[PDB]
Amino acid sequence: ERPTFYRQELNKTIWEVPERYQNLSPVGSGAYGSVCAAFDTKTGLRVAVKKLSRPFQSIIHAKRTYRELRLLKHMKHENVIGLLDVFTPARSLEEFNDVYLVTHLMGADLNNIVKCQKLTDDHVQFLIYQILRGLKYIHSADIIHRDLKPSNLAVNEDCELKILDFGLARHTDDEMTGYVATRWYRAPEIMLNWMHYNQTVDIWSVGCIMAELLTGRTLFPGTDHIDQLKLILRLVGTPGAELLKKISSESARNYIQSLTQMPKMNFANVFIGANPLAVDLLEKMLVLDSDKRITAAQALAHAYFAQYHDPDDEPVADPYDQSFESRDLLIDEWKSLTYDEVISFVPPPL
Ligand SMILES: NC1=Nc2nc3cc4c(cc3n2[C@H](c2ccc(OCc3cn5ccccc5n3)cc2)N1)OCCCO4
Repeated sequence: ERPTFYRQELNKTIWEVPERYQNLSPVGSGAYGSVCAAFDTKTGLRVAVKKLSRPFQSIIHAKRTYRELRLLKHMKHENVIGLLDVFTPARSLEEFNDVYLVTHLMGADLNNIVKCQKLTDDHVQFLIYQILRGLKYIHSADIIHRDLKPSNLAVNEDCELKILDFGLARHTDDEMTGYVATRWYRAPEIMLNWMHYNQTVDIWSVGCIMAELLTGRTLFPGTDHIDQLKLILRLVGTPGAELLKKISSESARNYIQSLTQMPKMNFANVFIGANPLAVDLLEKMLVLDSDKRITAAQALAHAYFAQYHDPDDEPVADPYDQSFESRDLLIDEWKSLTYDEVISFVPPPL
């Protein structure tokens, strides 16, 4: 049965939400959509309510809306943000124009932790363990996050962590230009479009985050793409012929080869005083050749996580059908697919 909806002005736009959601207060707004904090009186949870902005204004927009809803509906894991609710005030497909997504209200992120606490090695172990636990789940569904960084990691007062805001394909070229955290955690093969990338790109980001938790400093704070590449190759060494072969862009290959060769540095002398097991794990995630990087499942079994690792409590995901990504549809067809997914949604148990 349809709940009763009520209306409110809020940001600059009209919000129409079921009565269960009370005390809406705006917290953020962008080109993707406006967000309000609220109290869900039916569950007792503080929630984030996101109203999508122009969900169906083009084919690209309509597909992205469908992609986001499919992803959030699938994610059911302690270390990944899931979907609490999705609703529309429309009573039929013909009047369907607005989409609202409801998720747990997340407070602090990994940024609000790195520059305040010195973080003990035990805290680093637990935080990275949870990222990898969530990543094992995400990767088992052939989902790549693509945009892992500290601002996409929520951490509550108990150092419990959740992965947020997947890389649904946006970050304009201008947002990735210059001295910006939007680029500091990206694998070089994605940064420079070397090749068709795999889910190992996320492991590179985890290595950058780990390092920053250990030192309190950005690992590769490049002032631009090329400066950042130089910082990376100084640490891990310039590529050998075997990795060069795998770079498809003849122009990217030629450029790499213009650089003076450099050996891999001693990580024990970079991460001074760190746990030798942390150094070993960093050496295995920050490998230039993504074919040779450690996977999430392999990293969970590394001795660095011995006090948390439990092979019977690191679950994998149900199969996730992404055939729609190869599909070409019209706006109204993406819209009807999205509507179907709204009306079939079943809430999680509390
Ligand atoms: N206009 C437009 N629409 C899209 N919809 C998408 C949907 C996808 C997807 C990509 C999608 N794009 C692309 C798009 C997405 C991300 C981008 O950043 C990384 C990037 C690409 N560079 C190309 C040259 C130089 C630098 C450089 N840096 C650049 C373009 N462009 O890949 C998987 C995520 C979900 O599926």
